[PDB]
Amino acid sequence: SYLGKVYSLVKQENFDGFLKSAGLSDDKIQALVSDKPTQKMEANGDSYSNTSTGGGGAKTVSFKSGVEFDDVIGAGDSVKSMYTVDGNVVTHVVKGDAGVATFKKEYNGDDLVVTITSSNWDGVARRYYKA
Ligand SMILES: CCCCCCCCCCCCCCCC(=O)O
Repeated sequence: SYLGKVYSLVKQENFDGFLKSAGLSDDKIQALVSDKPTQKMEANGDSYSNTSTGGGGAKTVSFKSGVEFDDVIGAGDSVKSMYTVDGNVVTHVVKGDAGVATFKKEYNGDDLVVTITSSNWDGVARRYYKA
């Protein structure tokens, strides 16, 4: 049901904490926390496409479930990303110089909840989006 819908950020918790654990610069942290991103996912048979707007601009990237690839996320951070698509749960594992982070995306109707964990901190961050 989530395919083709645009989800917009409505609220977030502990996101600043998570970014600190990532060792990002203060200006990047400020820009990310102030962003009001949107995201739309599409299925293309063999691959999926994710279109995002906000900080770091507008982009559409394609990927296959289970395959790692070189990527750039956030405000220009270089990482190795790997997404696993399993029904209504999309898990994005990212490996960067700072460590590893997991972004668990759960879709339920018009709501999308993203739970984020990091290898450098014990807190849990949440991003709530609505279509
Ligand atoms: C320990 C982290 C290593 C990788 C570095 C990650 C840098 C963080 C910037 C990522 C923001 C991505 C937005 C979260 C995803 C979502 O909201 O759906």
